[PDB]
Amino acid sequence: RIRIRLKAFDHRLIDQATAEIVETAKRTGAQVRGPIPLPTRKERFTVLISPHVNKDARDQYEIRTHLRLVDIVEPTEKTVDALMRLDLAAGVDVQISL
Amino acid sequence: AKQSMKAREVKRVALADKYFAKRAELKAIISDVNARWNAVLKLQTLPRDSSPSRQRNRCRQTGRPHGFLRKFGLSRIKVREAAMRGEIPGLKKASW
Amino acid sequence: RSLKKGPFIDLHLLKKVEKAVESGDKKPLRTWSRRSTIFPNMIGLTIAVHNGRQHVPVFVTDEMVGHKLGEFAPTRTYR
Amino acid sequence: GQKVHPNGIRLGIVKPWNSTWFANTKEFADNLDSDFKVRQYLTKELAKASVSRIVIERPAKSIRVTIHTARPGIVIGKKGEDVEKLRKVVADIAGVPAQINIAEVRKPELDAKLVADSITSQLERRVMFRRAMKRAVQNAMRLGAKGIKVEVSGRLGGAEIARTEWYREGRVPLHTLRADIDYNTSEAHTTYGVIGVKVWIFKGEI
Amino acid sequence: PRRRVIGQRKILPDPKFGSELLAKFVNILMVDGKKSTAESIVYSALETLAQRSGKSELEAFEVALENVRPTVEVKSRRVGGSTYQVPVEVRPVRRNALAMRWIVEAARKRGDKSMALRLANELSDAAENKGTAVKKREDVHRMAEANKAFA
Amino acid sequence: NQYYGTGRRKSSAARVFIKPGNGKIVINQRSLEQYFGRETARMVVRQPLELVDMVEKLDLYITVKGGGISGQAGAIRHGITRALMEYDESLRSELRKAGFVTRDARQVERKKVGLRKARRRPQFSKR
RNA sequence: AGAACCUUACCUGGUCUUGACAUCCACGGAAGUUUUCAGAGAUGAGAAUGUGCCUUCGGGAACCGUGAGACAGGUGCUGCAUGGCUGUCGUCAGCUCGUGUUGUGAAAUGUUGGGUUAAGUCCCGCAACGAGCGCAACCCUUAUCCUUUGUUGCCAGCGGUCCGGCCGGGAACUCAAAGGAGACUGCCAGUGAUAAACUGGAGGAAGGUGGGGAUGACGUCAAGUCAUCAUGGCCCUUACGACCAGGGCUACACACGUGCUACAAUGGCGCAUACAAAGAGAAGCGACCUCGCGAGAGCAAGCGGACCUCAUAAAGUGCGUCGUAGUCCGGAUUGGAGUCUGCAACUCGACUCCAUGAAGUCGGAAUCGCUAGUAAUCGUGGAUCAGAAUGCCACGGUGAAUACGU
Repeated sequence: RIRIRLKAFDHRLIDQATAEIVETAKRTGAQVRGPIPLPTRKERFTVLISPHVNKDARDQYEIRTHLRLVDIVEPTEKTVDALMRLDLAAGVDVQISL
Repeated sequence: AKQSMKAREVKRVALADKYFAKRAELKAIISDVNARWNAVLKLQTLPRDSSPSRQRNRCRQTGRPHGFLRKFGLSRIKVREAAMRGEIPGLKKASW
Repeated sequence: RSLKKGPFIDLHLLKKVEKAVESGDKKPLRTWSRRSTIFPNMIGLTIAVHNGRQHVPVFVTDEMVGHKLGEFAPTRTYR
Repeated sequence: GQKVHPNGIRLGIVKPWNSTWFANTKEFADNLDSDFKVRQYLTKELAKASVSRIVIERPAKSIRVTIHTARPGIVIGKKGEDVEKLRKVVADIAGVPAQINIAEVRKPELDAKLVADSITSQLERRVMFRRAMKRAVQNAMRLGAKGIKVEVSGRLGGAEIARTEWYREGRVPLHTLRADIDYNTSEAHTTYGVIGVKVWIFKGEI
Repeated sequence: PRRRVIGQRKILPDPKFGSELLAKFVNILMVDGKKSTAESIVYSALETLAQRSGKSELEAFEVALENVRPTVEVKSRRVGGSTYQVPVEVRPVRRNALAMRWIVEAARKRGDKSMALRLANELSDAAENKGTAVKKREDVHRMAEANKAFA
Repeated sequence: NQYYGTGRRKSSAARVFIKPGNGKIVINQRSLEQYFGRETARMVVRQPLELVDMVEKLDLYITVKGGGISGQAGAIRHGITRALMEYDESLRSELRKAGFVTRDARQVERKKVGLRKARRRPQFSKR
C-alpha cells in the first residue's frame, strides 16, 4: 500500500530523512505508525594488510546496512500530494513495494 | 601490470557474449536424458576462450590475479589504498 | 568412474580415427591432445602421444579402450 | 613505516564522506570502477586547476560529483565554457545523466592535497626541499591551522642514500579520534627519483 | 603473577550432595570440559564405594581422601649454581587439591573396565592402602627429611 | 496484575512470570522434569528459590530461547530474581549476598587475527 | 582469499615482428553478425549479406587490413637508488624540541630524587620554566535501565480455535536499531608528608584504565615487497616481447616446520530426543514433491530477503550393544563401480557406493600456548571460487585446573 523500505550506510543518515517524511505525512494526513528500525545486516570483510607476507597483521573491514520502514496507514489523495519529491536524496535507495 | 595479460582479459571477457552466453544455450537442455545422437558434443570445436569461468578476475585498476573480492571488484592492496582514502560508502575500521 | 554418460573425445582426433579406417592405416599419428579416450575402432591402429618432448609410439590393444591415451605416456622424466 | 592513515581512521568519527552515494552489492563492483575512472581523467584536466578534493554521488540513476578547488576561476571559466566539456565526459564515462557543483576553497594552505601537490610540484623545479617544506611551515598559525606537519621520504636533494628528515610544528594529535585531521599522500615525478609528500594538518579539537 | 595478587574465585557446590569439595573433584576428572559425563562417573564411583565398604556417603570419600593427604612437599631453589630441594608444609587448600589429583591420576594408570569402577577401586583401597595413589602420596616423603637441612 | 521479570545469561533471554497460585512449573509449554534438566544445572532454575519459605507458594510461567543448556538455565536463574519484584527490593537485601541478581558480564570472546580462537597463538618453530 | 585449460611467469614445440595492448602518418575497407575446407591450435586461403549517424568532394569519428619509421611491451635486473605499504623489538613507555641554566667543549639539566600507577599516570620536590609526540581520554562492541518505533519480530491479559501466533487482537514482553541515563576513587572507613595513591566496605547489572577490539611514539634490523601498483638507472627488442597447444608448478633414496585424524570404554556403533549464534543468497541459494542405498538427477514454490532458501547443528541426554584385543579401536593404502562442475578430470580433483583394512596401543632429548567464559573439547557460516579446505577468517555450545612467589 504505502509499504516503504530504504537502506543507508552511515550510523545516522536516514534518521533525519525518515523523520521529515513522518511530519510531512501525519500533519496533513492521519495515522502514520512510524519508522520501524529493522535488523542491520553487517557485511564483514578481512584482507591481508601488506603486499608480501605479514599475514599475522590484517586490517578488518565492515559495511553496515541500516534499514527503515515508515508505512503510512492513511492513503489520502491530499497526503500523497505534497509528499513525493521531498526526499532530497542523499544516495539512499527509496523503494515502495509489498 | 603486464598489459598483454590485461589485454588477454579484454579478449577473454568479450568472447563470452558471442560464442557462449547466447549460443551456450546449447549443451544446457540439449545434453540431457531425452528421447542418442552425438553430434551435439561435436559443436565444442568453438575457440574456448569464451568459457563462463575462465577469467581469473584480475583487479580492475592494476591487474593483480590474487586477493580479488567480488563485492569491491578489486585486489586487497587496492582495496586498502582506496579504503583509507574513503571511496567505499559505509567502510571504516571494523571492531566489535 | 567419471565423465557421466558417453565417453568424451576431441573432434580432430575422431576424424583421424575415421581416416585410418576409410583411407587405411599407414604410420603412427602424432597427436597433441591427451583428452580423448581410446575406442574399439582404434584397436589395431598406431598413434603417438606428446608429453613435453616428443610423441611416444603407443600401440592400441583390446583392454586399453577403458583407459585414456595420456595414461600410456608418463610426462615427468625420472632417473 | 607502520601507521594508520589519518583520513580512514577518522571516517567513522569526524568526516562527512569521501563517497556520499548508496548502492547495492550487485551493481557495486562496476559502480566502484566508474568512481576511480572519472577521478583518473578529472585529476588530469584539473592538474593545473589545483583540485583539493571531490566527492562522488549517484542520486537515483544520476551522478553529481561535487568538485572543490583552490582556483574557482580556472575551473568555472567564462560563463559555462570550461564546465560544459567536463560535465559532458562525466556522463559518457558514468553512462548516466550527469550534474555538477562548484565550491570555493578559502585558504588553500589549509588543505592536505593542495599543500602536498604544491610542495611536490616544486620538486620538478629543482629547488631546495628544506625551503620548499619551510614555505608551508612559515604560514601555519598565521591563517587557521592550530597544528601542521610535513614529511618527506627517500632521495633528499638528489643524494645517493635515502633519508627521511620530517618536520613538525604546533599540535598534531594523530591518535585523538575526535581531533580534526586533514591528510593526503602525493608523489613526485622528478628525473632524480620519487619523493613521497605526506602532510598532516590539524584544524581543531571538535 | 608478579605484581597482581588474585582474589581466588569460588566455584559453586555439588548439585546433588551440596559439597564444595566434590565440585573440584568432578573438575579434575572432567576432560574436554564435559561436566555431565564427569559427574556420571563420580556418582557411580561414590555409590559403589559406600555400598561395598558399608559406610556413609560423605565421609567415605573424605576419610579415604584424608589417608592420601600429603604431609609435606619440596620446592626447587636454583640459587648458588646447584639444585636444592627445600621441604615445605602444604596448606589445607593445596593439601586436598593434590589428593584429588593423585586419586584421579592413579585411576588413570589402571587397566580396568569403566571409569566409575576403576576410580572406585582406588577409593576402596584408600582406607587400607595397597594401590598406586597411596604409593604416589608418599614419593617426596623419602626425599623429605633428608632435605631438613635446608630450612 | 502479573509479576514479570526478564533475566539473561550468555545470549540466552528468558521471560519469567509469577502469580499467587499453584507450584506447577511450565516452561515453553512443558514441565520441569520434561525440560530435561537432570545433570548439573538441574535446579539452577530454582537456585534463587533455594533460601525462601515456599512449600508451594506461586504460579510460574517461564520461556527461554537462545544459547544452550546451561545458558538457558542461568537465564531462568537470573530471570526469576527480577520476577521477585512482588516482594519489591526488601528480599533483595539478602539476595545481594547470594549474587543471583548479579548479571554475568562473561561473554564468549571474539576470534582474533593470528590466533586459533581468541587466545591460542599458533606454535612457532624452535628458536 | 584456493596451479585440472585458463590462471601461469617456467619448459618442450609450432608461429608473429611497428607487433596482444596505446598515440600519430598514409592508404583501402562500415563495423559486424553468416558459413566452408586445412592444421593440435595460433591461424592463413574462399564463397554470404551488409556499406550505418557528418560530406563546395583533399575527407570525418567508430573499427578493420596493409606498409613505414618514432614507439609500444617486459611477473627482466638492482628493496645495498626509491615511492607506497608492512613485520619486529612493543601496546614496551618512552623519545625530543624551545628559550634559561651548567661546562672550555662532546653534552648535561629539563626527562637525575622521594612516593605512586597498567603507563614519563599523577603527586611532592627540583636549576629550570613550558610545550609537543606517545600513554590516558574521545570511537566501536558487550553488561543494565529509560525513552522513541511495532512487521516479516514477539504472545502476557482476553475471547475464536483445525493446538500451528495461526486469526482477531494486543501492545506488554523478548528480539530489533536510533537517541539518552548509568562508573568519577566519589559516597564511606583505614593507611599515607595532611597531596597523589592505595586497601576494604556500601550501593549497583556493571568498581578502581569493567571485558574485548580498534588504536602501534622517536627509531632499530641497509628487515620484507622493483612480483600488485608507481618509479631512478641498467639490459634484451624479427627477443628476456607476443600468440597457441601440451607439459611443469602436484616430481621422490631424503630432513624439518605447520595442521588434521588416531591409538578408544570420559569411548565405538545403532535407535530415539533437546538446546545456539553469526552469516550467505538473483549468471544465486533451492523448498515441497518424485526417482536412486548413496553422490545427485528431473519436476519445481518463495525470497534481492527479521518473511523464503541453504539449515535436519554437534557435544549432551534416554535405552541397547560392544567389555580391553591391533578390537565393532583406527582409518590409510589399493581394487571394482558411480555422481558433479566444465571444451575439458590420465598426468592432476571433489564427493558417493561396494570391498581391502598399512602404521599406530600416549611417543626419545627437547619443545608450544594459555589466567575464566580462557585452556580444552564439540559444531556452524563466510570470503576465495565454475568446480577442490584438515588452511584461513567469523560465530556459538559445554566448560576447567593452578597462580605460595620473582
